[PDB]
Amino acid sequence: MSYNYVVTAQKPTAVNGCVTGHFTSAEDLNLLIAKNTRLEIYVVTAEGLRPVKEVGMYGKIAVMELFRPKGESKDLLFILTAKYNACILEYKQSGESIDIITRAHGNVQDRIGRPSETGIIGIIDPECRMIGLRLYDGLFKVIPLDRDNKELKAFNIRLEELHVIDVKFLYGCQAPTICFVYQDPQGRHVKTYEVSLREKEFNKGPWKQENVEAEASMVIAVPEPFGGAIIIGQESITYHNGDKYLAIAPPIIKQSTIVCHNRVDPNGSRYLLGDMEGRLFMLLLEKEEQMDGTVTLKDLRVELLGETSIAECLTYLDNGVVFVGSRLGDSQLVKLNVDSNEQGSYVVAMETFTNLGPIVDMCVVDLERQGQGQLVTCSGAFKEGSLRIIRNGIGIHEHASIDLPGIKGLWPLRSDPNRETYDTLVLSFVGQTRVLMLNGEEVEETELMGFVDDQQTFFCGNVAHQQLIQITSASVRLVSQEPKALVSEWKEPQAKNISVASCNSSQVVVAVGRALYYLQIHPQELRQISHTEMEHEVACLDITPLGDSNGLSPLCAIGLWTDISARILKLPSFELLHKEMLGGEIIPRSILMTTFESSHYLLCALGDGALFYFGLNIETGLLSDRKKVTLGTQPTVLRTFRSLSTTNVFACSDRPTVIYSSNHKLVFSNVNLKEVNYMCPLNSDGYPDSLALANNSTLTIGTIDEIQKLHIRTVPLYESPRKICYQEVSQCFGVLSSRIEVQDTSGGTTALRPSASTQALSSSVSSSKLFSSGEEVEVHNLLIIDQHTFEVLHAHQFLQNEYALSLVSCKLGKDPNTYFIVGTAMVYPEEAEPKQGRIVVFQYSDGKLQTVAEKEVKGAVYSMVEFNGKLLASINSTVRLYEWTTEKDVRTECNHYNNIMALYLKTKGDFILVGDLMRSVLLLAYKPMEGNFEEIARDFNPNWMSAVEILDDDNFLGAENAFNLFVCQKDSAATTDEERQHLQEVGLFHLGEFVNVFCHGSLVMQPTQGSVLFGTVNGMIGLVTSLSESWYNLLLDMQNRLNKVIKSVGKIEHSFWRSFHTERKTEPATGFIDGDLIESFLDISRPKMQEVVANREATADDLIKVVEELTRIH
Amino acid sequence: ILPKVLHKRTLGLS
Repeated sequence: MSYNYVVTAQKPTAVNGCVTGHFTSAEDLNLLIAKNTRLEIYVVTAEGLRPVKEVGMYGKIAVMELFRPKGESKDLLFILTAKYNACILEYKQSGESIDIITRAHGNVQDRIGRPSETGIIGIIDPECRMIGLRLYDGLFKVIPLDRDNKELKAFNIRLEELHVIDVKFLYGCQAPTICFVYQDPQGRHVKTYEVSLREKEFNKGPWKQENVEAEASMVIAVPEPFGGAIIIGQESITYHNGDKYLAIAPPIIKQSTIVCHNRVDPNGSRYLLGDMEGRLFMLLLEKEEQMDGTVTLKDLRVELLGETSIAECLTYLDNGVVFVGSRLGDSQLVKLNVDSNEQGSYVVAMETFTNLGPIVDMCVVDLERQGQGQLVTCSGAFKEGSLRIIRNGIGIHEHASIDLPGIKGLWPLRSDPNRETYDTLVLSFVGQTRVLMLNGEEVEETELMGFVDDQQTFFCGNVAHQQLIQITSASVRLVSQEPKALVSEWKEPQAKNISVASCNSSQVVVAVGRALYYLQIHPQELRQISHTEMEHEVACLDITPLGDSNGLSPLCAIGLWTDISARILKLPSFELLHKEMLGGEIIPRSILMTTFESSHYLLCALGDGALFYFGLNIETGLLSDRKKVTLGTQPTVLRTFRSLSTTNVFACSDRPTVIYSSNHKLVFSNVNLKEVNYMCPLNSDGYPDSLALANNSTLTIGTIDEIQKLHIRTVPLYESPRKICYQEVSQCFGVLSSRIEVQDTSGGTTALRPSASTQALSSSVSSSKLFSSGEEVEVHNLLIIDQHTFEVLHAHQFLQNEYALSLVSCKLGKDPNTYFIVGTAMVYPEEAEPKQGRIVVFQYSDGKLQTVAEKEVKGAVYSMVEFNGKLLASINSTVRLYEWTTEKDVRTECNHYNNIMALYLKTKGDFILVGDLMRSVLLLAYKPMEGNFEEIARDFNPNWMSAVEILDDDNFLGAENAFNLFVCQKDSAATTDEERQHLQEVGLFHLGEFVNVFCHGSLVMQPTQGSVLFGTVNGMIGLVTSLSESWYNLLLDMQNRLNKVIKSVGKIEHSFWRSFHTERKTEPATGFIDGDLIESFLDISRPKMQEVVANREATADDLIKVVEELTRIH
Repeated sequence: ILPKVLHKRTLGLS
């Protein structure tokens, strides 16, 4: 009886891999970024990286390698998915539109063999003869490369070496030759094997086995000039080739592990090296030309260049620009310099990329007291940690607000032929026109000489020769500024009132029904250039210099009335060019042409609230992209403004939208406002670069926010955040963080760098006497952070070796205060289970943090939750309730305990509890008879849980080590005493992410039921709703139809992909739906769209609407 | 020890 729905709310921002090469064209350099399920494709250029194509996969990318097989134009791409889907891809730009074609594919799973530790490794011989995979212990799978094998039939070869750490193929080999570091009893060794794909053996290897360092872990294969292997370990780097051994041990490397590498120079004379600490190194190999005897390695050298952001990923791009792919922090572009600038760093950051890092914990808060949802996350680790604030929509902050109901139009107005600090604004009302003024922050209201004030205006712009245009409905008029006179006045030959305007700066194109007159503002007067009559009444018009001129508009756009059509015309003549009918019979409200970058655009808003869009040539005209993209229910009125570099289209309606530029596409964000109807840009002497806006009855003036559909603040903590609780009554946050300190001369801990907890505006330490129980330490602190500034107001440091594990903000018993309570644990040298910790009760009262109470406790406090007046806390396998006395004491009755280790814990506003103990989800309710918790229900079946939530009283969402989701439900059947004790898994779904936190909230609000947000390790935010019978069924339908149509990159079945997959089973998806997949219904060519939806009613335009109601869900 | 292991898992099994 379970019907669920999951849409992505924010795509994964962490980077899992990145590879460089020539895959777009041989004449090009690309950077390829791997997400989880996304491949991002860039062209390296002068100004930086230009994005060409972003594609989705039905799999987590786990191997990503470019190669050129003999007689091949450009690089081909190899991708191995985590569920064992392989495939080779080609980039084909044939059409002015792009394609990732699958040259080959096939699934390389094996019924046998355990997943190797250190994971899937994918490698390719320099001769592109073959692909070597290392998927499982004992088994090395081979795929031959030759022009067929379009299914990638493979074979395995037994590998005697049980425990393989890393592998590459060697360069300069007269047969493929593998080179690996394996572990066995006596440490780790490097060994070679030839691959005889002819007979499928391993044969011997080119050179015998040697021992390596106990922590050897990276193998580098260096190309032909030198050819050999480099082995990076801890405290040692070594070159190996035949009987040539070179070894260095520079202490500079002895701290942090080396974690990634890239080669800079094809010769392979310089490699980049990435630490876990962000240190970047250059590895240099020095060459030796031997009076006629090739080149050899004389030595190796390392050199610290500076620091990045912990890197998964390091790609030397060109010209000393490295891309640093990061996962625990923001990714970034970086320039390596020859001279070490200030600080003595050779690394200078050019560019930074937002990663929500691991989202470790989060909470939703209506932060700026608007009935909306904002999200704040603990993100990153180490000297990369931060908070992130995530808000929905574009916003605007307000300067002045003046009331003036039933306005029907506005245009800006500078009062000088020089200075673009416009100082006047003029409102059109029903049949009036009142004029204003600006002394800066003020708005006084008298008119100018020659401005009709009993006529509704349809224009209030600027022209030529110290002159101010006013195309009122009465008559297109002219008023100069210095001459302050009516220098001209046009009227309609028949005394017919005017209808639709159109006015740039140096041109005019009115209309009086189906009629059209083209006038001119050349030296100080009006000039009737033209006149045509249209087939039907004119709804709307538009004219603006689209490039090759600066006032003289070459073409025009026009909305009609009966045939509901838009058209292009040549303006000195009005000669009908190309015209396009749209469906239906509601009128075009607005039409607009705009100059962006490399697609000249024109769009049309209708009046029911629909919009249609078409690019075109300012030179000629070609009917472009068609996808009806609704917005408000009110007729949208388009407009142009000025902003940052690129300037945009602002949709005016009940659903204020802004249309930006995506890939080279166009952005759709909500503007977080009540409703706008008319909106004009600005730059005044009271409100410079800004905007003007009129609602029902208000006028407003402010500055547009960022750009994206989600807007993201960052708060560098320079250390690790672990937990977060909002405190409304204190208007602040509580955050547990930790930092790494290290040995000093004193033996005591020092500090690697300043961080939140060391740089706080006020601080304090733990002075509890509760206990008498070269190296790295953790210091855990509790931070108090201001909800408005986000300054670290105060930071309490816990005791030596106290790790805080849980945090809560609540009231207790009858005490009216709200406290922050923190569950800790005492973490000694080598004692696995810890047997001590504390529950500390803190007070953040007027100004400072107060230590109220303490209670010692015998074990780690893994989780805690305020139940129904008491503090329910899980201490190391035991679950106890606590009482908050009136003396402010926390007490329990040691005889009322529990045999549960709740790594994860939630509560229903009743007497219920979702726990996890021995890999199992648990239901428990409070029995006051026994003062206990009673085990109402369980979910047998293993589940290495990572997170847990209550959906309602009988349904329970859960997430697990294998990237699957599942819902548990209690049985509604007899045997209430057996069948009742087994709750059951009514829904399954392979998410592809690792969930750290669920929480009840939304980022939408000022169709479906409920909403729970979750945060990933990859920084992905998601959302889950409940549905009905009809939808889950309609949608389930939709999906199956949708797979049939939709192309799928490496030929992968969405059905395989989404099916719940562990080690103990693989069942198909139940009770779930990915809105992700549903939403791509709107991203379809109507042809395909009429295939799906071949039958409740049964229409595309019935359905195109259904999906949009869900897009509004986040 | 369970905590550090846990905090690891949360960051990416590191």
